[PDB]
Amino acid sequence: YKNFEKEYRQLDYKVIAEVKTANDIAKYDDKGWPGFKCPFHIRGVLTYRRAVSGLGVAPILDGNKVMVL
Amino acid sequence: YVCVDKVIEKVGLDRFKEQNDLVEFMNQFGKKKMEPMIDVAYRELCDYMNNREHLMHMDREAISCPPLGSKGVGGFWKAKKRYALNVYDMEDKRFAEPHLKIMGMETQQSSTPKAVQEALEESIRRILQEGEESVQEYYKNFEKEYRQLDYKVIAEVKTANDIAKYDDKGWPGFKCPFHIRGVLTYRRAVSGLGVAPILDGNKVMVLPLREGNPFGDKCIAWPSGTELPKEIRSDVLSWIDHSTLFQKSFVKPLAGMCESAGMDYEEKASLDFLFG
Amino acid sequence: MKLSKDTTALLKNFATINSGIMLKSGQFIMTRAVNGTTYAEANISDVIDFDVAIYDLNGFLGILSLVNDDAEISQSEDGNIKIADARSTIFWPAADPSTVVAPNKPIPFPVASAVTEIKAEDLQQLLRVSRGLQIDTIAITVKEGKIVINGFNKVEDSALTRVKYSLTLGDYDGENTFNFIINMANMKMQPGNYKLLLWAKGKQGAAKFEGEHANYVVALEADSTHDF
Amino acid sequence: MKLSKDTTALLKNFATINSGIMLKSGQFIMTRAVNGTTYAEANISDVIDFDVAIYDLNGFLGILSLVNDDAEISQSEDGNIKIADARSTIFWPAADPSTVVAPNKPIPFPVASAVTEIKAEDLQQLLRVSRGLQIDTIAITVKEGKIVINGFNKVEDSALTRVKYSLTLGDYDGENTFNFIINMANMKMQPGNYKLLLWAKGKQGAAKFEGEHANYVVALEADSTHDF
Amino acid sequence: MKLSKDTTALLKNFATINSGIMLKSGQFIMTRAVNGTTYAEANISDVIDFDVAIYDLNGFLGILSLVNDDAEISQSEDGNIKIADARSTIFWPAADPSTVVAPNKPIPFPVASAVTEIKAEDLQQLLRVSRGLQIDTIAITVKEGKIVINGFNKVEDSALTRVKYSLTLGDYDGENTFNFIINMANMKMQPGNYKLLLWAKGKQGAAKFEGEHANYVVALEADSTHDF
DNA sequence: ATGACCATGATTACGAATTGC
DNA sequence: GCACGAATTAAGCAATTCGTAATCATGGTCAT
Repeated sequence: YKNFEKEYRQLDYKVIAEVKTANDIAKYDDKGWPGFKCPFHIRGVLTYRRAVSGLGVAPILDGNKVMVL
Repeated sequence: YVCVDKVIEKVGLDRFKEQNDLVEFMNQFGKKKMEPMIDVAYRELCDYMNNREHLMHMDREAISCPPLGSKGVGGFWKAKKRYALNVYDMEDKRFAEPHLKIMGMETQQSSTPKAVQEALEESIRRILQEGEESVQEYYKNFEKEYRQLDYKVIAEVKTANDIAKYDDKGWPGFKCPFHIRGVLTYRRAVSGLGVAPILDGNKVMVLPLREGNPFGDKCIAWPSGTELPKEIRSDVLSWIDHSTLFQKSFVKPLAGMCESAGMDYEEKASLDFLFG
Repeated sequence: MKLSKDTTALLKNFATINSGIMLKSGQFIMTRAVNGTTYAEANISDVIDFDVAIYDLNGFLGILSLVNDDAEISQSEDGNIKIADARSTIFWPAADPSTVVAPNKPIPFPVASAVTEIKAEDLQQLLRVSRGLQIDTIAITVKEGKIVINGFNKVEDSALTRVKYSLTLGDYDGENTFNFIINMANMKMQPGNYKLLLWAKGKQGAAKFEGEHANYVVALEADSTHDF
Repeated sequence: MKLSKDTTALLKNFATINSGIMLKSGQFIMTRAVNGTTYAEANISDVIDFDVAIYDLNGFLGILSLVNDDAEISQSEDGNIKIADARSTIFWPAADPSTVVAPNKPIPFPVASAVTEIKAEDLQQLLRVSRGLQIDTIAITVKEGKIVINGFNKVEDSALTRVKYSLTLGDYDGENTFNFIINMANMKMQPGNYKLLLWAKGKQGAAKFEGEHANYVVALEADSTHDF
Repeated sequence: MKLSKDTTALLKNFATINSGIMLKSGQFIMTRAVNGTTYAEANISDVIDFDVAIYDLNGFLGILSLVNDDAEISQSEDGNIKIADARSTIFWPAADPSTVVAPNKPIPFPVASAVTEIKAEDLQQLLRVSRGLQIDTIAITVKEGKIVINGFNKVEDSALTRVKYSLTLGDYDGENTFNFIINMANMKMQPGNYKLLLWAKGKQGAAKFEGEHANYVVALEADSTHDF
């Protein structure tokens, strides 16, 4: 446990990232903001989508390797 | 619907003489200026994908404008497809009087009494056409008048099922529903008085009670349409006078509209004018 | 800086008006409610070294009162506040200046339309009956020729029909008749003598309770009616 | 009408007995439980000049406690309760007598099957130990020529076997064999040397409680056994 | 039993440490925490003639408070606890010794690797400010030749590196630098002058707080870095 | 002086909704 | 969906997230 805690922070964030499937990218949220009860992953999905408005990156496609942090 | 307030501000409100001048300006502005722009900007669509021919039309279906000189908002949105507009001209038909046009508001839902909906629609008419003082004074006038109607029409109705799940000698149970608590208290009130018992599956009309009522509970329930016994009729009327229930019926929608209308109904007086 | 017990008591009373306050460097301490219904001012012998945006005034004063009186309060290296006793120190965080709602400018309360005086026990009795009679509204009025106080329960009587409580404030000299309506929730005075300065204009107005330690400024409800 | 500290304290005890109360003109004041298990009577030091029905007694007690004793209590212009001193004035509505429950007449309690004396300190010790030990039942009996009181909780001891308290009242002279069961949800008194007069014939009886200024009556449980 | 007021306070402290205690015969008492992270003992001035296990103490303390200090407590004939005052007799249930968590023999504290003297006011100030500064552990260590205590919130710093509140004790004459750590939840001592005795060999370690009344032993943690 | 009582966070539990196997 | 048709397999929930209440520790102020 102590060794794993030691090496947990220093490693790359992708190999600890909880990567999941984006199923309902628009069913729960009202308008960008997670309007109704929002799944843990969908809140992060909309967070990143609203973070990159005009940043020139391809927005999320459903089923992508979206990782929730 | 496109907001055209900027052009009206640019030309000037004071130069007009009657509201008909305002509507006539807003009318001919679309035809002289907007309509040819619509035609050219859709012909550019026809050219973009080199389609066959241009067939789209677009004319001023409705012009919304506040009454001339009045403080009135003159129309406001609330969310996707819930607006309100003091429409003055629909399909090139001048209206001698303002024509109210609303959709999606909470003014037509069946769960509220007819007086509640009429008051909501009058508040809409004020907040659109009349000024703030109008909506302010009407709120308190309807607050005074609102308790001066029958108790049964105001009170809502719910369906009670599985009473035995949520009863312990009449007291509330685990997450006891409002109707269940009310009906249990009612059964405790008139036990053995000969009235028809209230069982599951029957649609029952329910209203709360103020704190400190002699029944010991903040609810009451009895079969809908039916009239409760006269002996408990007096106090239940006296112990619900000027209740807060209409905050759950009329004040909440009124706030939901007025907040989006850039106004507040009950004047929140403070020291802000001293700070500046 | 150096903080004395009377200043701490004044600060604790001010904490009920708003959770957080801003101690701008100087001698004039002053705050306002989060909703702007009331404002408070005071002048204390101790001066303030620098502006700090203390958030939990209750917690800050609670931890402060547990150490010696002559504890020294100064800026820590990270921007927080350091309070050092003769043998120990405590590091209390200082929040961002923005998150604390503070009055940008001290209010120069001008000359009032009417003046009067209230004794220390009157406020105690008034607050106690409001706690007991569930009084929701206080009305400063003139009855019989004397300036008097009336108590109401808006929760039930929205038209202030039943005068649940009455108090004869004192003598009136003038012809202006008024009903100043004030809330109980915004009445956060501390016990003692007070000097009431009342002013009305249009639909609004103010009342200032001047005291020997701190002064308060309170607004009037819409039901207040003035007649000059 | 005027009231004193002792009168207000015993009125507070009466409020613990019942929420509402009746005030007959004079000195002699009655109250009884809603179910009527217990009754209480007091002769106030003052004199009552009107008959009134009171619903919320505790609020009245708080008001009369916080106000000066020189304040006068009388009937308001609308037939309600008006409490006015030289400074303030408080209006409290009087409830309809139908809604409240009052005793029909005092119970003379002519005969006393058993007579005993209980000290204030022993009574308070019993009260506190019963609160600590969760005792809701007292059995008063005589063993070996000694009047004793035993604590019992019928929830856990319906057979009345497990004894948690032994309160020896004193010495008994006689061959009468009595055991009376009383439930804690009724009696409420101020600490004072007190007299107890038990009586029970067949299935009907009561216990009168004599104090230096006030008296009570408690209906004995039917399960009490009596051989007189 | 003849339990003095000081003895009652000591067993109140033990009750805070552990709900159930055993009164071994003599003039000595001891206990340990339910999870076994804290030990305590006391050389009381009252004699004990037999062993008895009690599940709850706060109620027992209240019952002892109701009666005089001179009441005699012994083993009841029905396998319970009998308390006899000048008038009153009290029955208390007896628990099985195996059903109560308690140590076997008194702790022999090893040689104090470090010695410090924590004053009453400083320790009590630390305890009061613990809740204010939401601290959950404290590190006693060496800084510029002084033995000091620094409070750390484990929730917002798992590495225990963010100072929030620091208090000094006195000069340390040694080069054995170390950074101990103590869980604040185990600080359950009566406010007074105590002696800080630190022992640590390799992984094993402990601390002892000897007051003029009793003695406590708190367990160190594996995160403590010590070297002598 | 000391807890009493009321108000305010922690903690637990369960209905309700939804998707995951 | 007209006009049936001729053959037929996914079950029932484990788990999370949220809201609202219910109960429980804990502090502020008060009669004492």
